[PDB]
Amino acid sequence: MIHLYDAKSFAKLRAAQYAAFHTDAPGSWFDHTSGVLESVEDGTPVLAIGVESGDAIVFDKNAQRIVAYKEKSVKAEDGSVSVVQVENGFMKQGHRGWLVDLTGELVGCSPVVAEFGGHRYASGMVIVTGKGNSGKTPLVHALGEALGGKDKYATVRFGEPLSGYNTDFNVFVDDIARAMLQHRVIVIDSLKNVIISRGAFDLLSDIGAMAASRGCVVIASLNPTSNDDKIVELVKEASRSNSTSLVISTDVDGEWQVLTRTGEGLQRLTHTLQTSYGEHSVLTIHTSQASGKAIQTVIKNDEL
Amino acid sequence: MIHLYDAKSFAKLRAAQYAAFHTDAPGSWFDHTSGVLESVEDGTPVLAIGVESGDAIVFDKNAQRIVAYKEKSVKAEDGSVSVVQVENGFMKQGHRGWLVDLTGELVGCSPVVAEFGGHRYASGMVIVTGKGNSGKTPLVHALGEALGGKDKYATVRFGEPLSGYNTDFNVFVDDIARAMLQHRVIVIDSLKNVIISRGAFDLLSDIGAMAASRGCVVIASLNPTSNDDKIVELVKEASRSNSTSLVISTDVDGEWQVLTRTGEGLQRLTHTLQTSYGEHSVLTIHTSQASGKAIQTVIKNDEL
Amino acid sequence: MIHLYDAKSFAKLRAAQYAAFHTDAPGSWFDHTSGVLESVEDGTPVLAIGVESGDAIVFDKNAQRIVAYKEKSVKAEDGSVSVVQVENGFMKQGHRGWLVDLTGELVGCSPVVAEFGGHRYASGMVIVTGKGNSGKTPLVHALGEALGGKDKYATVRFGEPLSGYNTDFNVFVDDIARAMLQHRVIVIDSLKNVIISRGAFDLLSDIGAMAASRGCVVIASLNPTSNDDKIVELVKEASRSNSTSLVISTDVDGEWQVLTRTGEGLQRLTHTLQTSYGEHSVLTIHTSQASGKAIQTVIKNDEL
Amino acid sequence: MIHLYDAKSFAKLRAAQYAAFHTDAPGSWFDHTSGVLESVEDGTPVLAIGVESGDAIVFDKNAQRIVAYKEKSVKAEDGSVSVVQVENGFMKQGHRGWLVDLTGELVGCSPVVAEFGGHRYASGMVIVTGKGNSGKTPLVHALGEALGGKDKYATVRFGEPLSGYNTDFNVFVDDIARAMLQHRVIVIDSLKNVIISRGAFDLLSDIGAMAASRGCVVIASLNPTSNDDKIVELVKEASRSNSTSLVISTDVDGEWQVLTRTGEGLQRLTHTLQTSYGEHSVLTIHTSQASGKAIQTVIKNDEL
Amino acid sequence: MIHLYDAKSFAKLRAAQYAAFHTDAPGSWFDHTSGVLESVEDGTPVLAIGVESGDAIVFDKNAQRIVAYKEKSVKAEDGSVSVVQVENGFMKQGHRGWLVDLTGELVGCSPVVAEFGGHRYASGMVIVTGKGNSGKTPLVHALGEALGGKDKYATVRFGEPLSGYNTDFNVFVDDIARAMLQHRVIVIDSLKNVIISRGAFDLLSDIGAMAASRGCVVIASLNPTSNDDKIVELVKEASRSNSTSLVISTDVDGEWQVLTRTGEGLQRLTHTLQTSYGEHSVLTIHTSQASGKAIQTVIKNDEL
Amino acid sequence: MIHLYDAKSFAKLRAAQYAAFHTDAPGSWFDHTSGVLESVEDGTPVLAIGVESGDAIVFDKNAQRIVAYKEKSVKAEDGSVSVVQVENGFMKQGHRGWLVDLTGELVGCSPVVAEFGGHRYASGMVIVTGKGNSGKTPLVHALGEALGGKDKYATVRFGEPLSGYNTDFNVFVDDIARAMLQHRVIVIDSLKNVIISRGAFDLLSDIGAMAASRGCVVIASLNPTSNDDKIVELVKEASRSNSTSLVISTDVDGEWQVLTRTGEGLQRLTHTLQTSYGEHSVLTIHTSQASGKAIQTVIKNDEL
Ligand SMILES: Nc1ncnc2c1ncn2[C@@H]1O[C@H](COP(=O)(O)CP(=O)(O)OP(=O)(O)O)[C@@H](O)[C@H]1O
Ligand SMILES: Nc1ncnc2c1ncn2[C@@H]1O[C@H](COP(=O)(O)CP(=O)(O)OP(=O)(O)O)[C@@H](O)[C@H]1O
Ligand SMILES: Nc1ncnc2c1ncn2[C@@H]1O[C@H](COP(=O)(O)CP(=O)(O)OP(=O)(O)O)[C@@H](O)[C@H]1O
Ligand SMILES: Nc1ncnc2c1ncn2[C@@H]1O[C@H](COP(=O)(O)CP(=O)(O)OP(=O)(O)O)[C@@H](O)[C@H]1O
Ligand SMILES: Nc1ncnc2c1ncn2[C@@H]1O[C@H](COP(=O)(O)CP(=O)(O)OP(=O)(O)O)[C@@H](O)[C@H]1O
Ligand SMILES: Nc1ncnc2c1ncn2[C@@H]1O[C@H](COP(=O)(O)CP(=O)(O)OP(=O)(O)O)[C@@H](O)[C@H]1O
Ligand SMILES: [Mn+2]
Ligand SMILES: [Mn+2]
Ligand SMILES: [Mn+2]
Ligand SMILES: [Mn+2]
Ligand SMILES: [Mn+2]
Ligand SMILES: [Mn+2]
Repeated sequence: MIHLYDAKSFAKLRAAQYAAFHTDAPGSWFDHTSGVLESVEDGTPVLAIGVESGDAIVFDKNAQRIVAYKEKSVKAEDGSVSVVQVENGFMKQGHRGWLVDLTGELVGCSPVVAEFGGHRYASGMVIVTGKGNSGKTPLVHALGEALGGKDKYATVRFGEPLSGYNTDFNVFVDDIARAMLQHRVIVIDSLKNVIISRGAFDLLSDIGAMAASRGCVVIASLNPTSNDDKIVELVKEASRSNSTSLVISTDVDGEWQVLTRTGEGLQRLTHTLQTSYGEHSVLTIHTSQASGKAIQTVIKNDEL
Repeated sequence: MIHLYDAKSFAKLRAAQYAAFHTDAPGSWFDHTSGVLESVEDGTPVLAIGVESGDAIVFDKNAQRIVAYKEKSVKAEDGSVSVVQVENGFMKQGHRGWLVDLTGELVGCSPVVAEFGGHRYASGMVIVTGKGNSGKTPLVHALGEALGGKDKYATVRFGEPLSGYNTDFNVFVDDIARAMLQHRVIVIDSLKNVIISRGAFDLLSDIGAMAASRGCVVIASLNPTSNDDKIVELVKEASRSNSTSLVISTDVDGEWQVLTRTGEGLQRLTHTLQTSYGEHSVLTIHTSQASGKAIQTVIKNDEL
Repeated sequence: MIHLYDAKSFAKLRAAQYAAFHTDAPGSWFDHTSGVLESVEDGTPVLAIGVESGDAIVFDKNAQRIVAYKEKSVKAEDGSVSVVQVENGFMKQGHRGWLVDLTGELVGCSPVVAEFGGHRYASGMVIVTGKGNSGKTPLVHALGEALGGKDKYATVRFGEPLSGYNTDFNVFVDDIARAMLQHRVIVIDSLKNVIISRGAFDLLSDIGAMAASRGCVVIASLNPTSNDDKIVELVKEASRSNSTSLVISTDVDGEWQVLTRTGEGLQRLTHTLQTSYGEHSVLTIHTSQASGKAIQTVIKNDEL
Repeated sequence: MIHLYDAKSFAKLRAAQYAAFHTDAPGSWFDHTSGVLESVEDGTPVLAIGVESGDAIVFDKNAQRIVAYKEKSVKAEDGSVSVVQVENGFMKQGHRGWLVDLTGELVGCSPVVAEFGGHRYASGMVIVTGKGNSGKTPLVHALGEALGGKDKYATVRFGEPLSGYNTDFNVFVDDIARAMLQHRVIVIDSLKNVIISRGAFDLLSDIGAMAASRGCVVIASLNPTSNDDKIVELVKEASRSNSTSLVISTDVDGEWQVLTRTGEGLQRLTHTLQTSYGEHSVLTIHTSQASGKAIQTVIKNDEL
Repeated sequence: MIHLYDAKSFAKLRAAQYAAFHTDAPGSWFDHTSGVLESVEDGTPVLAIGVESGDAIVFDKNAQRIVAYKEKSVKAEDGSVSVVQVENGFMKQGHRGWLVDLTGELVGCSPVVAEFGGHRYASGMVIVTGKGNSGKTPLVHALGEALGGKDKYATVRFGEPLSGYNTDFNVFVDDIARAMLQHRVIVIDSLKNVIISRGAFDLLSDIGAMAASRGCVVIASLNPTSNDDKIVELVKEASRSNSTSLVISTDVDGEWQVLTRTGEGLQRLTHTLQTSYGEHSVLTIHTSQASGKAIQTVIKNDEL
Repeated sequence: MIHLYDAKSFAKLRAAQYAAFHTDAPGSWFDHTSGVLESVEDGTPVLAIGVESGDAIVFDKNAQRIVAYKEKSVKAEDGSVSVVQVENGFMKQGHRGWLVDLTGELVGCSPVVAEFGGHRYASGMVIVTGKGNSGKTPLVHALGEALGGKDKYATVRFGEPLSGYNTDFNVFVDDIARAMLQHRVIVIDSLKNVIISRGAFDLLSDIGAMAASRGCVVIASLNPTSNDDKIVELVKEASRSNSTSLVISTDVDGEWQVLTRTGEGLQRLTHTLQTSYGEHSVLTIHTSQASGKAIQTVIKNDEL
């Protein structure tokens, strides 16, 4: 909805967003939204996501698709009205994204999803990319495990010429919706095939906001390597504008840079990561600040 | 509609447009149009804005969507006829924009929306953009608070990978329409995702006139940073031709340049702004002229 | 229709075309076509113009839209047949342009529309463009007042982020049609937003011929400023091929060059204009020649 | 249809094509096809041409459109079958071009349309183009008059911002079809607006074959001047591949080069033309050989 | 269908493909397939070729179009099922190409179509192209006569601005289909207008296999001369990948190079041709080896 | 489906993937999946593959198309639901790929398909490409025979102007589906014509995963040779991202480099092959390693 502010309320909003990242208990936001989702009326539409054609499919709190749901409106605070209607498995009325309010007046946050090795990590979308020899697949799994902490992480596999990999986009959005509805830490191996159809465009522009709203983190690998400025710029734009955080390789093998948006209008943070391989390519991230706009685009050049 | 002029009536118009900006009491035009809107028959269509597909949705004076409205024509002064009809939630007949006359013979103005720190600010669309380290989000909010003055400003959020952010274009135009119907100072955080569908194109070409006609100001952030001459030029065109005013960052951190179109055929004005950060990234614009066409394009180069 | 010629009849045509610009009394053609339009049967379709979609709308002699008109054919001189039919507000059968014969055998002219400061001006489409500090909006209004002479000029406003400006293309063509049906001197402020849909393309290729046939002049502002060779070349093509005349700014502030097509196969004329500003940006054109094809393209370079 | 040959019959075919240009009486072919067209059953479809949409319209021998014609087939020599069917004014079955046989076994000719100033001119399509100061419009009319000889020439006007000019493509194809059905010498002023829709593409690829089959000549002006390699190459291709002859200006004002395809597999001929202006821009071509492929493309460079 | 191989059966295949070109009696494959076609049930579909839209038309063994044919399946050797159905003149079910097995287990051949002047020529598609003064039209006809030998060659004419030339793509595919069903040596004059619609694309990718399967040769002229890397590369690809053989002009007038693919996985052969002109441009090819991949692309450079 | 992991279960997966290539008995996975397919209920859909349009066709365990199959769902482990439905020959509900579970929790593998000359080869999609004189057709057939070992390899022929070659994309996918359903070693000759329609794009992004899941190897020839960065880059992307393995030619004639993806997140291996020709172009691969990301793109440069 729209929000109204004066100096006082805006100052309070910024203090709260700052806290959502810096001081809140890691993963508390996810716990809170999990509570909101489970308290919802059974059969109630909670999430809509775009399939390949640009049409949207809808899920309930248990990640089951809702095929038919007769028109039902809800008047918001600002006086606006939200309407949801599902027919023959497709959203007839409504919008893409969360169909129920998880945030409230608290918008524009990057809820801390976890703390690891002395650093806090934001929820939302994290894109892992870069050129060079440092492997991305091993990195997303190590990050997924590290941020999962006590919890297991969920893995969504898509578009790789390996066994058991789904290559159908519509099955992919189904997997993603189920993952965000049920887990705090999600790994997506290969955004490459989405990088273009309407659904693909919708996903890139929607996923970060969906995850951040839920308080879950989606770690997605994206390879730039494709000297075709048409696609390469799309990679830089996705990394620049649709990612809540960015994890990119450097000149030194095994070393990565983490760039994190800490909230609406807040400063981006950066820290480095050292890693090493053990048996069968299992990667481990070793354990034992503010970056400017210019520095940010400097890292973006790396992918050219 | 169309207007006829001879030397005398043209001179009066220019004198009137000149006063609408330079001498009228700040915000007086918004108050005047609020009165025109509230005098409209209940349920009467007053605003039509395009959704993603290119179709248009219609609202009444209370920002409520009209789903059905049987054909109804009106003959204007120049003998032209306006016809409005709404079926199944979409305009079957009519045009995008204000569906009632808010201006009359007084057209081509940039009504003063507010006065702050010794400067008059124009209603209409203001694009906040540029390259460098100066933050746009903190700036749009400080501007919103400064121009709101005694009134709260309205914030429309869209397309950011942060908690509670809407990413559905159709919800966005709904928020925008409601905001212009009810508030004088509006902040849109991130036009980035509009910059392309029919609705997006309609928005860019319509918002400035809609706001200027209402007497409200829409302060929208736009980031150029995207070395892709296809989009970067679309940003320069939007900053050049779709904005009533432009606020762009300079070589000096915290410093901004304001460029204002003061009316139809009138000169553009320019002034600088110094700013500083307080706690939690809350920005403050410090308190205590004519610019040629060439100087204008010089500022436009900054975005490359 | 098609016309047949031998050397004698061809020479006669050229002599008449030459006269239609050089010696006919200024504005006489407009008066003549006004008489033809008024002698038409009531309810008779006289003008069809394309809307955004590419479909066309129809008007009668009083600039009122015709919504229903059953099939009706008319056999011309060359034996050809013209058929007009209107159904549900749109032309079902017919063509875009004048639906009645305003010219007869006298085609290929640039009928003198007015005389001012010692120079004859041609009816048709006049594009006011160029780069630099000289302002186009003040110029088009000054030209409109000067060529109006004893008569008021009509102003069509479109696509500018100023108050009361329509931004809907279909309302725009309705405004243009009404203008050409009722006035000799017409100003269009901002052809920018048309420069692309089927209707926009239709307007650019049709308006020049429609105005010239009527004997009215349409003075339209068009800004090249947009370093995107895709659009900048479209601007040069409109100025070169869809304009009866061109008014472009020069190296000296306040000075403009007028380039006029005097008739089919005839030479282009050129003269200069000096201007100055008075109060409230009201511009005045001071009072007190054959140019070749190469000199013409040279001027076209100015827009790059 | 398809034709079968052995050395003897091929040699005879080439001798006959050579004669169709070099020794046949100028204009005899047109006279012969005129005879074939007039002997056709009344109401019989003789010509189909594509309108803007790509659909085709059909005419009878008197240039009147056939709106309904029930399926009717004809078995050719090679055993193939030709079918023509018209419904609601559009060809349901058939092909674009002549619907009746005018040539016979004699195909691949450039029938001499006229002789003037000691040179024979081919029927088919002649494109007049080039850069520089030599005027094209005056040239097509002078050529039209010269080749008309004792007969008047027909003029098709399209796409110019001058009075009485049709700018509707469908009216244009109607004018052209009528012209080819009724006259040996045809002038088309401005192919510019066709240079893109389906009908436009169909016209460029069909007109030369239609005219050559009829034995009439279509003199079309085409301006290259448009530094946009997308369109400029289209101009060179139209001049290179869709023109039976080419008339292009040179370095010397008033002088032109004529390049003529003399038949299938035969050599291209070239000759120069000197011209001068009299009153009101009426051009006169003064009165009192084989060119190679390489030389041909050298002339094509002129348009860049 | 699909074929299975082990070292032995693969060796036999290669020996068989090798003989199909090197030792079989010239034209014996065409005779063999004529026999297969004539043994087909009357009215049975034998060939489907794509028209402009992408749809396909079907012919029987006598080159007559089939308009209606109720579904009829056939199980092949590999267990695959072929189904054919024709409704309202268009294939409702089936595939493009030969609808009956003409080859069997003997696939991947370039059957010798004829022997002339001491050289064996392959059936399939032969593209005659190149730059320079050597004429293609005279060459395709001389080749047609030379390879026809005791038989007349068939000539399919398309897209030239000459008398009696068809310019309708659908008539063209009809002529081609008939020609391949009835003659061994076919000449297509001007593939230029195909070089793009679905039908055009289908033709380029299908004709070579269709001819090679039949045992007939299609000799098609193609002109590169069109400095537009978009089309020029389409010509090099067609010459490289869609042609069974290539005949290209050299630096010396009258001299040509012949490049022949001799079979699947077999080496390409090359030989030169000297030619001279007789009367009326009738060309004569004078009478009285292996080439690597790199040499091949070297010849391909000639077209730039 | 989606899978959850902790450090322990992740390590187990990597160990299994590693083994699936390095130590499992060659071809054992294919045998295992053959057993899964045969234990399926008769009439059960097991594979869906996209046709040209983008629609998909379905096959049962015996490679026979299923035309009608009423809705039928299956709930998986992650709680997800799979639904298959076939109507009028096309999938109404389902996804492309394997419609039954061949892998289970064991995903992300490159199952060893065979061992030859001391090297293990991975199942999945293998692209044979490169520039230079080394021939691809002889190589793919030699690789097919070598990896077939005791078994015959299957050959799918497509898009070559040689006898008996199918050129219809829909027949091609039918051939591929049948091949993967029935054989461990498959050769596709000429992926060239797919390199673009929806089905072609579907095949490129799906075949690798389909083959790997089955444990069969698809060896496909692909020629880069086509200096058109639009296609040449598509060739590099297919080799880089849609290939399980890559076989590319080098600077030395007859020598090839094999680059193998050994499993998800595992290292790529590389070895060289020497070859020689025998009679009739029958190629023989002579008998008697970790490569980095950078070394990989280096090899990719070879195709420019
Ligand atoms: N033990 C080890 N030592 C060094 N590198 C290793 C390794 N085990 C795995 N790797 C690296 O892991 C990397 C990633 O594997 P891949 O499946 O190629 C995903 P990626 O390369 O990160 O992204 P991509 O598939 O989009 O190119 C490879 O570069 C591989 O070399
Ligand atoms: N205390 C502080 N001192 C200096 N800069 C601060 C600051 N607090 C916030 N900022 C700046 O606020 C800026 C804007 O926040 P962001 O959310 O990135 C919007 P933006 O960068 O202006 O536009 P964008 O999101 O389209 O790129 C950041 O660049 C950050 O550096
Ligand atoms: N008193 C004055 N002295 C000098 N210039 C004046 C002036 N009053 C107005 N102008 C000029 O009037 C010009 C035109 O006004 P604008 O609204 O910018 C239309 P334009 O610039 O002609 O075309 P545009 O809006 O497409 O760029 C401005 O450039 C302004 O400098
Ligand atoms: N008396 C004369 N002396 C020299 N040139 C003359 C002339 N009379 C007419 N012309 C030339 O006639 C030419 C053609 O007139 P136009 O209407 O511009 C057709 P064009 O220029 O040939 O093609 P175009 O309209 O596509 O550019 C102009 O260049 C004009 O200068
Ligand atoms: N007696 C002769 N001596 C030399 N050349 C001759 C000739 N008779 C004909 N020619 C050549 O025959 C050639 C071919 O005729 P055209 O109809 O132009 C087909 P092309 O030029 O080979 O291909 P194209 O039409 O696609 O450009 C011409 O270039 C002409 O020079
Ligand atoms: N005995 C032999 N000695 C050397 N090379 C041979 C040979 N027999 C066949 N070849 C080579 O086999 C190669 C491949 O045959 P082609 O049909 O051209 C398929 P390709 O070249 O691999 O891919 P392509 O058709 O996409 O270009 C040819 O380049 C030919 O030189
Ligand atoms: Mn990876
Ligand atoms: Mn921002
Ligand atoms: Mn202006
Ligand atoms: Mn002209
Ligand atoms: Mn030719
Ligand atoms: Mn090959």
